[PDB]
Amino acid sequence: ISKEYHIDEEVGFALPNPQENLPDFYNDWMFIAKHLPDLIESGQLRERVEKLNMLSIDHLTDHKSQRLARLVLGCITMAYVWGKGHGDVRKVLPRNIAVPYCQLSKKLELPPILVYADCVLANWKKKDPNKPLTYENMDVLFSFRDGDCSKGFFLVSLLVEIAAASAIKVIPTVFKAMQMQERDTLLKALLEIASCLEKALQVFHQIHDHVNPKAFFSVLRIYLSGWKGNPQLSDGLVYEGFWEDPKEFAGGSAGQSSVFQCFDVLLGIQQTAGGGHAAQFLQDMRRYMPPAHRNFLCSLESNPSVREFVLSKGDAGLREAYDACVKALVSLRSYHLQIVTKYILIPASQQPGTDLMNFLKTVRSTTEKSLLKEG
Amino acid sequence: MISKEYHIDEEVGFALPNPQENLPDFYNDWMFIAKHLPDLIESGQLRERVEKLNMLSIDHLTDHKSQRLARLVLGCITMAYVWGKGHGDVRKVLPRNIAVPYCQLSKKLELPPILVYADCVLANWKKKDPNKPLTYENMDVLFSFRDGDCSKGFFLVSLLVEIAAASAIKVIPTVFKAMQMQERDTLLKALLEIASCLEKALQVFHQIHDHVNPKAFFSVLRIYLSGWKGNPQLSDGLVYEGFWEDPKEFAGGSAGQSSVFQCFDVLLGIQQTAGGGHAAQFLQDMRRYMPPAHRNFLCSLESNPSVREFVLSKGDAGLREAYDACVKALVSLRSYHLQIVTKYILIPASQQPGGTDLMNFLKTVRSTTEKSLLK
Ligand SMILES: CC[C@@H](NC(=O)c1ccc(Cl)cc1)[C@H]1[C@@H]2C[C@@H](Oc3ccnc4ccccc34)C[C@@H]21
Ligand SMILES: CC[C@@H](NC(=O)c1ccc(Cl)cc1)[C@H]1[C@@H]2C[C@@H](Oc3ccnc4ccccc34)C[C@@H]21
Repeated sequence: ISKEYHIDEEVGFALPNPQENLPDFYNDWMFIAKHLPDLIESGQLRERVEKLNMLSIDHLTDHKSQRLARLVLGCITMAYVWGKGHGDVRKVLPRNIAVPYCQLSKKLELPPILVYADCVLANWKKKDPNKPLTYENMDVLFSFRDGDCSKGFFLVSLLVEIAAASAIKVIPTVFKAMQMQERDTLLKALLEIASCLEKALQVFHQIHDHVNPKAFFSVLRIYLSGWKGNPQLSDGLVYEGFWEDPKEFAGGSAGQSSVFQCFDVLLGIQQTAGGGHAAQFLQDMRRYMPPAHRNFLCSLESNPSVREFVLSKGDAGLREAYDACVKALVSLRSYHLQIVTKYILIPASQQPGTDLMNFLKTVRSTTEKSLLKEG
Repeated sequence: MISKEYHIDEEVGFALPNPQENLPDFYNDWMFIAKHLPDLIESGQLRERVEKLNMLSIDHLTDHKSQRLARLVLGCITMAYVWGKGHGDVRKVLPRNIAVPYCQLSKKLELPPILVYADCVLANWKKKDPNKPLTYENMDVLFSFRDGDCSKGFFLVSLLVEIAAASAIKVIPTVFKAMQMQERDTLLKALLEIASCLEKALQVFHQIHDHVNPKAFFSVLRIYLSGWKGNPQLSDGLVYEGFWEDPKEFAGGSAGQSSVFQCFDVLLGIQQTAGGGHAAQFLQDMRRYMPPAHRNFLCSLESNPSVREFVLSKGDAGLREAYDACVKALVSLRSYHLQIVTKYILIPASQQPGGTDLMNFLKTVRSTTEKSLLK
């Protein structure tokens, strides 16, 4: 894989060893971002952001410091917009934060809202660098509220991204085997991908130890929410000093994960084909991924179809191995639907989530229908 | 210099070189209807003739050129059938005999089952005399809808603009090689060469006034190019009988489906698809209405390093001037397009007892182009 796609041998689409501290110049951003639970509870978040001077982004020289700054400002933005998460909202992001956040956003080519790539892919650290990438040796950099289970939700997502990284590095082998007409290597490679996505499902299981349904639904979900098709901000958000009209941007989503999409693309499971809402949504989320990763996806599409290759050969072993990859994705979707019932639907029904359920039902359905032989 | 997998011709660029006029005998029934659309629509014979067709297999369309002609054929028939005489009586259902093969062929070519720019411009032409050049006077379209519809003018002037732009497309490898090799003089020359062709392409655009009449365009041709995405006349889309039980929405023909309309923006790092705006949304969506080879090309352009960041980093007035000349030439093309939309859509509409949408789209594209100036 070309290093120009920003994919790591070890952590895959995750930003390897993200930067924790910014330059001292940015101490005022860092303070607020580091103390969102405390500032929100004390009712001083909106006051502190308003007392900020407009800082230059020019001292953010490298990619990682720029990415750290995006996480910092995106979390501050979510805290500023949503407040205590009980309906009192702001519809104007002040210039002192809005301007540099948008400057930095345009430069990195992400929209100025917190995305998956901020709060999962850049939002982590090893505790001891020598010790391996395990939950106990890891931690998130930023959270919204005390008891929000943001560490669990984000790190468990990150660990799935990492798990899937072992499959990602096999992708080159697949197209090379196709180009070379090397059937045995193709078979071996597809089995290895299947094996890696199976492992990734076991990593997904860890969620239950680190996230409870009430804390996620009643708190965390709120702070990840966006302002595209949201009654609370019908027309979107005003980035004072940068854009004159309010702009709409979608909130965080698993559809923003590149591993959530790349294996569908690999296997010719045409998730973005046809006019359907799920397809549209999945394509739209490419623009919420970093450009290099967005580029990885559409360049996978430009390569020849693994599916048509496999369909044409009259080779049961190849078909089995292709199906094993597909089956593994079905399993990941099914497990996700279970997680959506426990963490969204049930909590919702108790008060005096369905779109995500149906979205995932469609994604699972499309995945399952791309099997060559039934699972 | 440009890979053949991207289906770009050196002479005609994104246009299908030397398009096919006649399909196999097996499809004489498709061809009779398509070649006589003016007579069959006016006389109200069109719909019955389509209705009495037998469902032909797409297996006998062997080569890409014949496969593309067949789309041009079925696409026009589909618009005729849907819109009829263009007076408001429409068909919410496309019959299985035509719909099944059109959908099967569409899936095969990775295009949606609706007439697109690549059908009715890039594949809808012939030379009168092969020995004489690619000029309006030596050329003809293959299919029109109605008498007096100016489809010759509208389609061929679009094609000639595509062809004029082809001169610049072949310089794209020079640009990327020059960056990689750190060849400043080559890059300057290359950018100036690109700006020269886009300036030329603007003068080719001026011909539209000689061959196209506002009334005829607005009241006749525009109706046959309309699709069924966000259209009050088919609110749920069209039923493709036999293929889907539910009606699917698809957008009508558009300049945003032209690959040259998009590719130089990408080249020059103008982020027309950035932000969550409507114009950016549309341009991305229209990539899936381009032939997949051309869709891929735009994707590989995106994935290459930024010409804009290169010119900006270098601190070189000459390079900046040569880059700005390319941007200035794109601005002029959008400005000219807007004047045409005023003449051909806005004014006619004012006299009649989504022109504003197309104007706003173009205004957003022009604005974004202007903002990429360096001076
Ligand atoms: C708490 C965990 C949950 N996380 C989120 O939903 C999430 C949502 C918004 C944000 Cl801002 C951050 C995280 C879960 C991760 C891993 C999950 O992986 C996958 C699911 C389904 N299919 C797949 C096919 C291939 C590869 C991975 C897949 C998606 C997502
Ligand atoms: C009647 C002509 C007009 N045609 C159409 O709008 C048209 C619309 C729908 C269909 Cl089904 C067929 C044609 C015009 C062509 C060439 C026009 O080129 C360009 C405009 C603006 N900017 C540009 C920047 C770079 C390169 C080309 C550009 C676009 C479009």
